Amino acid sequence: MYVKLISSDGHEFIVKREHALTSGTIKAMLSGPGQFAENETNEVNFREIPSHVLSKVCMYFTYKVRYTNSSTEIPEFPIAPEIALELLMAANFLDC
Amino acid sequence: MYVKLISSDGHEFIVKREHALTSGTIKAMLSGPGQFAENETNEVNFREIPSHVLSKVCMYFTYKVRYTNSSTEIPEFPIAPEIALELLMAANFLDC
Amino acid sequence: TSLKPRVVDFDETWNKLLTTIKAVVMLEYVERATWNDRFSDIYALCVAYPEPLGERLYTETKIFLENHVRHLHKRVLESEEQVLVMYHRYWEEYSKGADYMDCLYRY
Amino acid sequence: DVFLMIRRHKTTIFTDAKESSTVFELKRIVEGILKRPPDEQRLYKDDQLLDDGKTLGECGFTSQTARPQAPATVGLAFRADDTFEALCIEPFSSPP
Amino acid sequence: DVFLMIRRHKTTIFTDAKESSTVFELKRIVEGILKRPPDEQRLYKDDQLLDDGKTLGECGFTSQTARPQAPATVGLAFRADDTFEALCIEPFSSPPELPDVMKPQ
Amino acid sequence: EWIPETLYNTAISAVVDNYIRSRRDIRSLPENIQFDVYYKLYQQGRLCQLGSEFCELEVFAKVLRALDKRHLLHHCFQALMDHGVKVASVLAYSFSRRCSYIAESDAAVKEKAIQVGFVLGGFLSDAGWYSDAEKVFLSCLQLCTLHDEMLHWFRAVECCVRLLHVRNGNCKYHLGEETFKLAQTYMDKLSKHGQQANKAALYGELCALLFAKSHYDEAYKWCIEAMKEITAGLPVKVVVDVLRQASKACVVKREFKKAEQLIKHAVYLARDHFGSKHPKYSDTLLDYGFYLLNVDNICQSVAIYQAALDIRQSVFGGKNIHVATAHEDLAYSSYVHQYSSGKFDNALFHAERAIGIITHILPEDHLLLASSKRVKALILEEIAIDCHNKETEQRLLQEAHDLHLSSLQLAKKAFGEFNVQTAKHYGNLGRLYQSMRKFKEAEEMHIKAIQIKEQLLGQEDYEVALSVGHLASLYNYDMNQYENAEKLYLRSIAIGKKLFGEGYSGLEYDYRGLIKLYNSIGNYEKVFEYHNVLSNWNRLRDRQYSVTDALEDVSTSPQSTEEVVQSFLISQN
Amino acid sequence: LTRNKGP
Ligand SMILES: [Zn+2]
Repeated sequence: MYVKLISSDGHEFIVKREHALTSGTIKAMLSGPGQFAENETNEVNFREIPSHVLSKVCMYFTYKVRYTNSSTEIPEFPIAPEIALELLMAANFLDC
Repeated sequence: MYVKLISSDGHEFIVKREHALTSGTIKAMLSGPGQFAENETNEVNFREIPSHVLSKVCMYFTYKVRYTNSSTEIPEFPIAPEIALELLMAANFLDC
Repeated sequence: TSLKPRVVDFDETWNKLLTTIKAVVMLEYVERATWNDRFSDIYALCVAYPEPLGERLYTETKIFLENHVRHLHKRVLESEEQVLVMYHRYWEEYSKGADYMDCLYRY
Repeated sequence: DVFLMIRRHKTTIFTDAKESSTVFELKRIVEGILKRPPDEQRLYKDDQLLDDGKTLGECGFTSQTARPQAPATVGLAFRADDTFEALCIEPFSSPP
Repeated sequence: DVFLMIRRHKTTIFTDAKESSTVFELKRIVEGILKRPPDEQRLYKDDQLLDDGKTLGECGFTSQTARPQAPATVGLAFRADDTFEALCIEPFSSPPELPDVMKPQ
Repeated sequence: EWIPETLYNTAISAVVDNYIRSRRDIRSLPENIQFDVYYKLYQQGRLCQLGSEFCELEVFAKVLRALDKRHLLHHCFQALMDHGVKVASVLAYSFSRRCSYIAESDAAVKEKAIQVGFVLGGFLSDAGWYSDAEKVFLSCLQLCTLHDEMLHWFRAVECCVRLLHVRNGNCKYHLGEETFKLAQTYMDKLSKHGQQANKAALYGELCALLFAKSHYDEAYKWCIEAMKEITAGLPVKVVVDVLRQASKACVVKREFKKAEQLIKHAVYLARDHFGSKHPKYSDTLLDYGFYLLNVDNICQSVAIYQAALDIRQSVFGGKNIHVATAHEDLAYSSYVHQYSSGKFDNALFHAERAIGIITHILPEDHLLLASSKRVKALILEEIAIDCHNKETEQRLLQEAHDLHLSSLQLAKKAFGEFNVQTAKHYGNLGRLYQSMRKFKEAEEMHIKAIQIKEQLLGQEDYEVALSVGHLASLYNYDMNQYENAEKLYLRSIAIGKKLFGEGYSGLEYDYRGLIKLYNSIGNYEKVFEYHNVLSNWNRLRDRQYSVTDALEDVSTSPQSTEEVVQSFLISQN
Repeated sequence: LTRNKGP
């Protein structure tokens, strides 16, 4: 059931489907003919998102799905200074 | 009546002497041992000033001499951004 | 590569997009990797240096959709006495293709 | 809750489990995704051999060092031709 | 008035001329500077010979494209008694490559 | 709720906090991302890091390309101008200097520069920096009138319809006529080559020029022409411009029935396409408040002007000429509304803040002071005569004298001697000298205003009725010349009753003056009958006071374009 | 009050 995020350099980033559906872009790429070829996992490919930032994207997916509408005070996402801008380019493209 | 503003590259810029005395430094370089050149036009070596910027210096000479005490509105000197820094140090050294 | 603005040529990327966009509509099969890479092509056209090609992409997508609907119209109208069933099949194909297209052109 | 980044070579599967949960059900999670028997693989918790039993609470990590925004990585490896391959978890990428 | 840069190989005459003046006066200026006969001087306006009969205004030089700020170049060649010579205007130099700051890198 | 922050919005915070090390790489971002980093720098108070990037033409050009977030851009740009950095003039100088270097380049670079100049000059015109938008549009016009090609006349006249706009707002009316002539010259060259361009925008801006110059007789003809040149394919902004300016030109020529149609259609179109929080919708609200002010519907004009100001304080910030115009318009409207109540606290607050902005962003000799000062010098009058003190009254009248004298000097410098604005300043000075107990100068200024308003505007107009009201209030209540005061009251009541029906506000001032006039000489039958007329006036006013708010009075889609225009044009005969 | 408003 978990989707299959693939980075630019071939790293596999299996994350829960409900976690990846928090981003509208993956919501689009999984739909359409992306849902025509289905196996035990849903494969989505990012040819220009490096692994060091797609890992943080998946971390944000987990962080966002766990802290959705929770009364506990939410700490900020710890974005490293070296990977900020790239993640900012990964956040717009993924609409997350 | 003409001087030969030789640049560092080797491009001689034969400009009028009245144009050359717009700059105080060229006037100084044409005074003393610099005026002893008997071969008509005086050669003013500029081994620190490249040719592409000394050409703009000579254009400024012919611009200021022709546009001095002008009754009409005067246009600004067209100076490229990629040559502006080199022509700034050329304007200080020539005091024009 | 990277998710940065690039100097991209609109013609080649648009042709790669066209080969897939003509198959997204009318329920033709495309490769899942190809469908995923077309999203990167859409993004690259929308962030291209020195001017975004989103205006050109929008104009060419509208032109392609208009041309496809006109071709489909000349395919359905010339066959009378069955325009209802042919229209139904065409509308089913175009509706699913248009939903998948809005998924593709989401950026 | 405790969040994990079970990683083997390129695969970087993201999992979650309770603090009171044990180590064994992690392989149960892996069965429904990687299609592998549970005894076929173990976990390299900080490149060190981990027992099949025990529990995640005293395993060396808790809810404070395994936040969803920065989950703790866990190694994993398979058995290939009657021998077990050593872990080769590569770093994701070098940030620029 | 028209402003020119009479360039031959590396020399660059920053002279001026009237728009109604002819090529003969310009060649006489080059007489007054490089002490060469006008019969040994073929002037090129971007690979185009200027006949001695016509004026500077007719051949293309005007007071708008040859301002004192940016005078318009004109070629020069010398005969040396052997079928003249081709135009060999040497470009000045390359200013340092100052890249566009907003270019993605 | 406690929603987690978006990874886009969280990475903006991380990138901004690492802004210094990544200054060069933020320029290498998509246009939507690059705005959000700069808007976060504005939101974080780092205006000097923001201002070091907005001073540049080409960084600001990509920021300008985010059309949806133009209100945020206007807010942060006004914050930079209030910060101290002169980004409006820096960008104009940078555009002109970088744009004069490509006069001999190919057509592609030239048209790219013209497009960038249109975007930047339109921004500076919407932001209110008309002096810094004229240079941009002048450079654009310079590059359009270089090559003898077909599309260059279109771009040149599109430059000139915006030079005339940024010169009316800059009160440079003497360049406006020559800009119109030059635009008409390029329209002639377009018409000779078989390409007719739309003349609605230029004729509208000329109408605004002539209305500002108090040439309402010719401005009405030019707005007729502009409304004739409205087609269906016009941009909505141009149609709204023509409608609001034609409505202002109709309400000043006593065409109240036409003016309400034009201005309500303009308000509906502005609220439809743009929205309820757009600067152009605020412009339409200002002109609709001008209408409501000029048709005695003062109470709705106050709420309409406050709606215009609240939008202009939202999109823009502090020291802006658009907020200043909204203030000087609301201050006068509140002055009119609370003229009888005497509570000039909000009116003085808006008048003082209007001058506090124009004196900060405009030179001391600009004409835009002459309006605002006038408004303050009205309000400061009424507070002074309401205050029982003599020292405060004398000081406030001296201050109002200074403001009226400066406004009149500006009117002399720009408009001349025989202008309607000069006549307004003369009427205000006559009112002041009536309050200053300088009776001879009061009647001299009032009669000079009468002469100027009668020979230029005409005998049957609102302004001359108000001025004869002032003159005969001086004669009756103060100067004790009871003979001609009767004639001037009869003239004033006749014009007011014929122009605004029986519910004109100045009718009660005229009636009280006439009752005092008679009671000082007897003839108690006149006093009784005119007391009855005044009682009828009070009975009519409170009946018509209960009218719904003017924001929803225009409703949602009551009519349509080319129906308002046709209804305005077919009845011109 | 004796006069009307100001123009
Ligand atoms: Zn600052």
